[PDB]
This record gives sequence, structure tokens and C-alpha cells, in this order.
Amino acid sequence: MAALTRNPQFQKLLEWHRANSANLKLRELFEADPERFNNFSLNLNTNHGHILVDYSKNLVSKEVMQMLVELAKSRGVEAARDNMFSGSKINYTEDRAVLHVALRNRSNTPIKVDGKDVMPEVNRVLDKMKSFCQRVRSGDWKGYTGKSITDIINIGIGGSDLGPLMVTEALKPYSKGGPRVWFVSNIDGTHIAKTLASLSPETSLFIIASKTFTTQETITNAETAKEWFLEAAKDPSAVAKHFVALSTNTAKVKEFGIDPQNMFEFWDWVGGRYSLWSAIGLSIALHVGFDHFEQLLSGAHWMDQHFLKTPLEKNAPVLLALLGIWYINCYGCETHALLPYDQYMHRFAAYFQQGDMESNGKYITKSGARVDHQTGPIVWGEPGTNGQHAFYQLIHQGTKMIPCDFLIPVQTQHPIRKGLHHKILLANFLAQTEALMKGKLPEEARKELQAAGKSPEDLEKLLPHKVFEGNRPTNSIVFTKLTPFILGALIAMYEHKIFVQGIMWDINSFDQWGVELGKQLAKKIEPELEGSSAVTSHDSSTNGLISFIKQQRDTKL
Amino acid sequence: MAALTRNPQFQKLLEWHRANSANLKLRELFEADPERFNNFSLNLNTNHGHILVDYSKNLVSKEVMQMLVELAKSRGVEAARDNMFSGSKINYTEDRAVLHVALRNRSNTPIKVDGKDVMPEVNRVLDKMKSFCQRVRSGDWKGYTGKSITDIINIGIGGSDLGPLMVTEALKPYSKGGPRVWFVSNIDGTHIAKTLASLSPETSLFIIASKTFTTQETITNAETAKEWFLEAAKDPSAVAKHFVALSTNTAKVKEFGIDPQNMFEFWDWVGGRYSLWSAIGLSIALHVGFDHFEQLLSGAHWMDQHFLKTPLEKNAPVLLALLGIWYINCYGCETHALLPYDQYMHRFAAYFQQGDMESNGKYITKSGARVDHQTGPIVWGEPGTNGQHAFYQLIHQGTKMIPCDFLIPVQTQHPIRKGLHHKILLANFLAQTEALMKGKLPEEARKELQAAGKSPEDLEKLLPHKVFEGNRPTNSIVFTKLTPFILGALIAMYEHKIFVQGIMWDINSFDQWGVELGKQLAKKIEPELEGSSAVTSHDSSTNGLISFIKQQRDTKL
Repeated sequence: MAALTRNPQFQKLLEWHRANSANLKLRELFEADPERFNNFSLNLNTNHGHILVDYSKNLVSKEVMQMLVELAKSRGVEAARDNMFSGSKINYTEDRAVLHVALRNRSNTPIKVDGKDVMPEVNRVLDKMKSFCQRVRSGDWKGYTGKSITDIINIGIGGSDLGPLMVTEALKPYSKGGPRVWFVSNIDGTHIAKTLASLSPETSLFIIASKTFTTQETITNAETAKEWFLEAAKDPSAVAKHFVALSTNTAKVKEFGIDPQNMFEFWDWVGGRYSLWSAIGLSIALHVGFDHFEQLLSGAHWMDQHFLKTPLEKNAPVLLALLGIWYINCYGCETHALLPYDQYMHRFAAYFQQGDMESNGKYITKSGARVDHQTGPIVWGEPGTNGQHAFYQLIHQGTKMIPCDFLIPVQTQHPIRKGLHHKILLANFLAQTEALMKGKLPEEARKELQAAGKSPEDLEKLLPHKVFEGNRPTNSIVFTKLTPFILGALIAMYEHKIFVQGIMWDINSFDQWGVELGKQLAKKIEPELEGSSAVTSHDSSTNGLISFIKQQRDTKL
Repeated sequence: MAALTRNPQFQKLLEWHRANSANLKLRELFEADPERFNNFSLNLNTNHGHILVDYSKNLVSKEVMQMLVELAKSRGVEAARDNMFSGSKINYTEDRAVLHVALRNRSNTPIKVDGKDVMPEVNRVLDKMKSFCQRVRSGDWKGYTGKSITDIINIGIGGSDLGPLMVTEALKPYSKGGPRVWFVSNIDGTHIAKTLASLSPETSLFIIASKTFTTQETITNAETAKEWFLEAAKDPSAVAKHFVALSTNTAKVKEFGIDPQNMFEFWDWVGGRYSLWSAIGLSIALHVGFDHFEQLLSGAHWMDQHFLKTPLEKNAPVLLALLGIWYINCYGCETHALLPYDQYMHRFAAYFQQGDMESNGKYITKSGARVDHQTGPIVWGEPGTNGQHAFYQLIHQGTKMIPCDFLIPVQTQHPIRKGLHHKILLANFLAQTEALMKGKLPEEARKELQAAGKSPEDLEKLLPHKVFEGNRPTNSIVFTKLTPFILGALIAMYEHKIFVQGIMWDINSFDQWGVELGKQLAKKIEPELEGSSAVTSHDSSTNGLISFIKQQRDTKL
């Protein structure tokens, strides 16, 4: 077996679930205990707003929470946490520290890797970013014809894209005075082509985000942008006015035509999917200003400290992690839905798809043994209220158990019509989790059918269709306002949830060996596509698809 | 028990699965049988391009496919289909026909509901759409100050939003010469606020899309739009130049105050999530032109005829549906990922979240029996290569089985850099499904680490992390080009897949009773948010969240 399944607190939890989970009914839990919301929620005061983490609509009793906390302890969560924060090389397959918490370490307390405090270099790069932001935002940085920059284009993939994109979308109201921001990530030529079509070479600045500066898709996109730019500028020396790098590869950066003074460094202890807090966040700082970027870091820092200092039983990311374990490893739920009731947060779920699924979509434990239990869930979702009219039908009346996190700011950035829209949004947010829990009893549905004038025959036929079984668990995460600080705290909360789950599963949340095979095979196929000759070097499906491609690419439609 | 589980062919399939499925190994299936691609793929010639549905990388043999086809026949798929197409009232809980196929019935063969041909009215509304599109696109239609329309704003949610949004995004290259299109859907005030901030009341035309014309989100948004408009125009007669309606509810439309000549009608047998083919597609037609809209309809019509006339064993939507059943009901896979390798198709998976999940997220059968088996899956995904660099780690090395459909056009709309970007995109599309199928054996990974110069200790430490178990099934769907015609055929293909699965589960794919309870509960909460008084009328969580909202809404941040 594996570490988790060999653990006796886990065996006890599993045994308790088998014997008792059928007895757990949300309706009954709330009816028996009017202190339930009080005892199963955390109202966090950050001094820059409150975050209420309401986990009371979960299929848990006091005893279940006690068992889960005991399990987190006996799986080494407290020790693993301290190891991360101290700079121990907890990314064990790559022998690397994991120090995204250093990037936002506002206290400046020394954090050592290999005996050397990392904070001077973190703060050096931050200072460089702040200086660059001043130059671009003020209009002092001029393009090749002497004009101020109006547009910033981040070119990057995965971690170099999703973070900056989600945060700039989420924090759009804080971007007054800032340049427009664009994100190019897909190798699909459509992405760069449609971005470039709406831009001027004179006033656009490109941020090429790649640690190694050899990332195929990113560098291809970058070179395409350079080609486009040089067609207009006709001067290789002008590239340095319009292209900067988030990288450590001085030589490749120089070769591209970028001034190495405009290379913004980060370190191997910064994972791609934990990188928005580093130089990778340069586009965020340009868009909303460095002051707001620091507020984002400070919120994350607040949450880092909460995670570090708080006893497990009242520790927000730990509790969220434990609930997930309960549903994944005891109930066997394959997915987790993230449902922010906020249009600005429309890319939040997509971001945590990488954050969660690339971290914890793993099957080998620290010992090298295969897991014999589930690990990370499939993460998905869309913002409310749109989801209600898309897929909540399945959540309410399907055959799947789907843990959902509902998120919403109390205060809206756009209180139009005296707050009418936000009142409706809030009411739907509250109503949906209430409905998921309560359902609708046959006696309730029967009376509704009778009042609608349904015949006894039609009533009988329709009745079961109108019943909602309920007992569907949710978390409600409510916060004062979606500010840079509060957004930073929320992202950090989920990063730490992911960390806790990985430790409990005995997996490495911080590597990504599963990307290798697809990369290797793609490199083999690339040269085979060119020309008319038949490709026979793969399985018949791959061969057959390539044949179709070669046959269909010259057809005029 | 339910119809499916009582079915003898289903119990036979399940028993075969129990006894034999562990012996299905894709790598070995392909080595043993050079004809595998040929026997497990459909190359469809539409005369307007080809669609290759390659299902060879599935965990199936000839025997499995034979049993699945036999099950489909046993479940009455052909009769159910014919009933749909002839206008039988197969939406049995609402006593309605289901005739999205009539909307695109290019042949104009009569289809009767209650003994009356529906086609004259379908075609009457199509002619009205054609005329309106010509007037707006030509610049002949003038706003209240006498200026041509530059922007179209679709206000609608769910079925009234996702279809037109996904199609206009997918068909963006075909929109040259058309007005800019905007979609407002969320009740969240952000959505309409940031849309209106970018518009002029003089040159904006709003399209209020609502089957019922009573949906709170849509009518609220519409009323906000009208107030904004009237603040500028100061003339109620001007509304008729700037607002049109897409609805089935004439009375409610006139009640809102729209010119009855500005109402584009559809019918109760048009489901919201099947409605882009109706008047609901007006924003599509305005954006890309009525000719391209007709091509979209014609593509769907082609696929309707394929579905209607083709033997089950060669019938694309039926085969896709059957593979789905195999994974859902035999393997127990909760999800289905849709992965189009096309940035224009970035909303394709979202569309089918509604389409699939709202249709088949059901638990009561035609007989009134509660299902005792799984129904519709959770549908999710992102376009390649975006999704690739986000979450494929979990698909390759997680603990979940995830059937994936990979989709790509052979011909790109933007063949930049002499096709370099599309070559890379295609190679990744191909490599990923090859990788998922083949994996990488311990001995293969050992040889790679051997060659990298890893020491015995370093090799042994890393080895298990580098192993890919493979045997992960995929569909590859490749088509000549994403034209309006081909897109129409692809959407209809999945609509019919959803239909077939529903018939097989004995559920009603065409109702959505699961939305009612959330709506009722939201109406109750709305007025309780007003004022500073404590709410005690709900469970303690709802009460507590409301207390939080009231406490937090006045805090300055």
C-alpha cells in the first residue's frame, strides 16, 4: 500500500465513513445544532477586509473534523509546512526549494537557501520592476518613433500566462492610468495574429516570459512578434525598445535583441504555477501599478502567516484541504467545482486548473511506491450566475457528487442601479447553496403541482421530476471586496490548500514529470508533417491522422 | 430498476467488461492489428470538407462495438430518433415536440406538430432575420441621431447566450464588414457596466434574447440598458431603433416596450440549449452575415441527414454516444474532456457544458423510476495548447480515467510564418493522443535515464516518476477547415450524441426542472438583504452569510 492508506488515522476515517456516512444529512445536521454555522466557519479579519470561510454546508460532524485534523497531523503537515517556509528542498525529485512564499515575504525576515538569504535578490528584482513600471506608465519609456507605450503584450505559456491573465482580469478596476494588457499563449497562429492585428508597432511593448528563453511555443510567438515589429521598424536596434524578458538566460535574451538590463530574473524555487508573485507578474504591475502589485503580495503574505501560525483546527487552507480529502478519498468524488459569483473572476477556475491539477495530478509517492488511492481532483467551473443556466441542472439533479466552492465579494466594483444587480447576484449566491443543501420534498412539490391546476394523472407523473434530493455539500467563501490585497490572500489560500493535500497524499506537488512524454513525441512528429511522403513510423491511428492532414491541407473550400 | 440496467444486452456488456476489460491494452491492440485505424474510424465526406472521427485509440474491440450497437438497437434509438424528426412530443414532462432539426431543415420537407407544418413559420422568421441583417450590415439602419450601427449587444443568459457567443468567437474570420458583437449575460453589474462604458447609445443595437422573456437576469440587464439609452435619447419612440427581441412570448415583449415588428419569434419545441439555429442566432447572422448563418444551418442539416440515414455501426453521433456509455456506465468515468486545438474554439467546451450537462444531468426515467446507474458526465476542458500546459499532467499521471475528444482543423485561418505555428499545433495534437495511448514503460524510462548519465542511486530515485502508464483513451476529430458549414455539422454531431445517450438512459434530455428551486429561493432572499436587521428565517449558514453581508457592505476599502 502507500503512506496515506497505511496511516491508522486514515483507516479510522475510512471505517467511520463506511459505517456512518449514510447517516449524514445536511438538513438534520443544521436542525440538531443552531450553533452549526458558528462552529463550522472562519471569519478572518485581515485588517484590510474580512474573508469568511463558511464550511458548514459540508457533510461533516464535529467528530469528522476532529478525525481529519488528527490525520493532517499524523501525515506530517505541520512539519512539512515549516520545511517549505524555511527553504528546505521539499521538491524532492528535482532537489529544489519551494519558495513562492519568499517572493511575497513583506516582513523581510531572512529565508535561506544553501545558507544564503534570498530576500536581497527578491527585493532587487522587485525594485527593478518598480522602476520599469514608472518608466512605462509615466510615458517616459518611448517606442522607436518617440511615442509613449499604450499596449503591453505578455507572451508566455502555462504559468507564465494564466496567473498574470487571471489577476489583470480580476483587478481591472485598478488599472486606470495603466496601459492595455494582452496575453498571447497558444502556439495556434490565430492567437498572435489576432492580437497583432489590433496593435501598433510604435506603441506596443512585448514581455517574453520564459525562464530558459528556449520554450518552443513562447519563443516561436516572440519571434513572430519580432518579425511583425521589424517589418515596421526596419532597425534591429529598435527591438530593445519594444521587448523585455522575464528570464535568467542572459545570452539568449541578448541574442534575441533585448537589452539585458531589461531581463527580470527569478529562481528555480519559483514554480511556474506559483510564479505570478515574481518577475512573472510584471504585466500585473504595469497594468494596475506597482503599489497595487505590492498590495497583492501583502495579501498573500497575510495568508502565508495565517497558514504558518494558526492551529490546524482553525486554519483556513488546512480545513479546505481536509474537506477535499474527505470527498476525494472517502466519498470518491472525482471533481471539484470553483464557482465565483464575479465576472471579473472569470479566469479564476482556469487558473486553479493548472494550480491544482498540475500540482496534485500525480501517482508516485515520496518512497517511490505507486499510490493505491485517489490524488488530485479535476477542477472546473464558470462564474455565477451563468453556471446556473448552464450546468447546475446536473449539480442539483444528476448522478454525481460534486463538492463546490461558491465565492463572492460583498461589495461590488460597479454598484449600478443603486445596487440592484448586486442584490440579485448575492441572493442567487445564497439561494443556490441553500437549495443544494435543502432540496425540495415531495410534499412541497405536490402542493405546487396541485396549485398549478395539474390533473391527478399529470401530478402523479410529474411529481418525481420536481423533487430535489438535496444533501449536496458546498463551501461559501465571502469577502468584503475583491481588492488586490484580498485577491492575493484568496490565491495564497488555495495554493496552501493544494500544498496540504499533496503532503497528505505523500506526493510531490511541485514537479511536473508528466509533461515530458507529449513533448518528446511532438518533437518527433513536427518534421514528418512537411512534404507529401507518407508517414508510417507510428501506430496506425497517428499515421492515419497524418495521412488525412496531408490529403486535406490543399483542398480549396 | 431502470430501463438500462434491466436491459439484457446491457448486463451482457457489463459482464464482459468485468471479465475482459483488464485485458484491453491499446499499445498491444495497435501492434497486433495494422488495420486498427481503418476499422475504428469514419471519414465523412460532406462535399464541403471532410470530418474524420477517429475512435481507434479507445479501449474497445470489434466485440465491444458489436455489443454497444446491439444495445442501442435494444434501447430503441432508431425509433426514438424518427419520433424526434417527425415532431412527436418526445419531451414528455412538458408535452412538447423537440425540433431544433426543423430550424435547419434546408430541404423544407414538412414537419408537423399538432398536424400543422412548422416549416412556413421557420422560414418566415429566417426571411425576417435575412432582411434585418441586410439593413443593419449595409449601414441603412440608422440610430436615433441618424448614424449607422457599429455595435450589437446580445443580452441573454444560458441558451440565449452561450450558442451565439461560441459561434461568433469560432467564426470570427468571417465577421469582416460586420458590426462588433458584445455579449452581456451575468446579472453581475460588472458585465453590463463595462460593456456600456465602451459604447455610444447612438450607434448601439441591443438584442434582448429570452425564450420566456421573464428571466430575471436578462430583463434586469435589458432594463438597465434601456435606462442608459433613454438617459441619452430622452425619447421612448427611439427605443424601437435600438432594441429588438428574440422570444416566444409576444405579450411579455410588448410589455417591455419593443416594436412588435422588432420581435424575432421562435417556438416551444426549440430548447434553449438547442436554440442558436433559431431567431436566437440573430447576433451570429448580424456578425458574420446571413449567408454564413445559412451555411452553418446547412452543415447541421448535413449531420441531421447523416444521423437519420446511416446504419448505427457507421453513424458518427451514435458511435460517439456508445463509447460514452461504455466509459460512463461500465468504467464509471465521471467526466468527459473536450479539447479543441483551436483558439477560435475557446468557448466550444463551455457551450457543451450546458448542452450536455443540462440535457443529461437527470435522475428520473420515462417510466417514473429513479435511475440506478450514472447519467450525464461532467464536461470540461480548454483549447490546445492552452489546456495542454495547464492540466495534462493529471490526464497523463493522475489517478483519474478521463475520456477526451481532441479536435482540430487541418487548415488554419491564419497560416502565418509559412504555416510554422500550425505545424507545431498539429504535432502537439497528434503527440498528445499518441502519448496518452502508448505511455512509457519502466524499462523505456530506465534506458532514457541511463543515457542521460544518471548514477544508479539517482536513476532509481527518479525512475517511477518518469513512468507513464498510458492506456488512456481518446477520440480524434479532424476536419478540413473550421468553416461555418463544418462548425454547424460538428455542433449537430454532439447534439445528436447527447440525444442518443439520453434515449439509452431512458431520461428526458429536453427538460430542465432542476433550475426551479434555486430561482424560488433567490426570490425569497432578495428583499431580506435590504436594511440592517438580522435574518433568522433560514438555516444558520444562510442566516450567518446574510449577517456577514450586512456587516461588511459599509466598510471602506
